[PDB]
Amino acid sequence: GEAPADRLKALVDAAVQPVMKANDIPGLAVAISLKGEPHYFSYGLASKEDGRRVTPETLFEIGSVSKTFTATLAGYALTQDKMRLDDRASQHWPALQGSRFDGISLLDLATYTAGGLPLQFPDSVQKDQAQIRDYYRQWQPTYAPGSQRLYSNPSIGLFGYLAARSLGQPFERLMEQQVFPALGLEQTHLDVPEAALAQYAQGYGKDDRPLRVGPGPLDAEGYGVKTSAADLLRFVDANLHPERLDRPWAQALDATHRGYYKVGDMTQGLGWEAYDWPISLKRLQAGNSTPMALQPHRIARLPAPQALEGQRLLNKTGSTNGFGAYVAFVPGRDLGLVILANRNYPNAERVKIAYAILSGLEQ
Ligand SMILES: *[B]([O])([O])C1=[C][C]=[C][C]=[C]1
Ligand SMILES: [Cl-]
Repeated sequence: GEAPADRLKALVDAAVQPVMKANDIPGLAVAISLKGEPHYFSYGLASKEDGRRVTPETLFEIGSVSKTFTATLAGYALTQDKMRLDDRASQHWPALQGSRFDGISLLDLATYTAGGLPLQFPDSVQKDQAQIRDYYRQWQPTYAPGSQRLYSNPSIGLFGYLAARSLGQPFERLMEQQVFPALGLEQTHLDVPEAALAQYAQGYGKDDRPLRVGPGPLDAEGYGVKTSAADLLRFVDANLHPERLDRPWAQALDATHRGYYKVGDMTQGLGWEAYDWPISLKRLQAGNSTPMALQPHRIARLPAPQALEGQRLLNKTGSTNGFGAYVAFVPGRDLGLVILANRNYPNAERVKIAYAILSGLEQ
């Protein structure tokens, strides 16, 4: 019958439409993986000025969802024995020898516990190798490495940069030429080709100022991916079924499904952040709140890394000045969701859409 497809469209429309109106989101793409099948729902405008509609092939900036791609490259380096999580950061970049990175692990960098690396590089650090080098050489922890989580682009950015160094190649080249092809992603870019530019949505900020992300230090590692809802769902499906990939890449994905500590209801992996499932909407919002993102939190370290599988929801938010993304999946239910928008609208609202959909797929 037409009942199941009708029900799914009604569910997704009911979740998305009010949130788009309430947050003045010009365009939004949803992709859902359910029972081994993909479903796409596209809303609104990729560009208001030229009237181009969003489709499942529209490219959006995913911001910090890129950190899960970075984590996957690191997982490849780890499981190929090029680095270990307990390595000191300065073991992988001679410029860092003699700095405080002699006493900071790769795990600390990956999971934001290096001791207070800030949310963003300061504005004094441009996209320039020497400036980035000098920034890390001079940086000193505010508190002991391993003790407090402070969500940070320079932290996990350095993790990605060092993973690339451990592999002997630039980060951007490894992602383009090795990671994206291994994952079957042909509509996923760090640097959008001219031939794909017509698919790149406009981002919108205050007064509908147009915002596509400009260059910044460790942008590729931290926030550089532009992808479609369909390709990002392919990446979620790879995460749901790592065993379907060639074994080196299966292991790389599995490395991103291991939790190291808890803060509140959240268990922190490499890139992915996990919750028990079911959990209340308010708690999932709180785990993705502004205080969680902006304030230091003492961690509760696990005695052994925990498998992020089964009755859990793995997620990641991502933002740029013009865009707001959210991805979530439930390993033990073979359920995946991507929500890509061309306004940076609050995480609470992204989670509201997702929760309504995921809860309605449960019921
Ligand atoms: B991410 O979208 O959460 C992000 C964090 C810091 C700097 C850039 C991106
Ligand atoms: Cl930054």
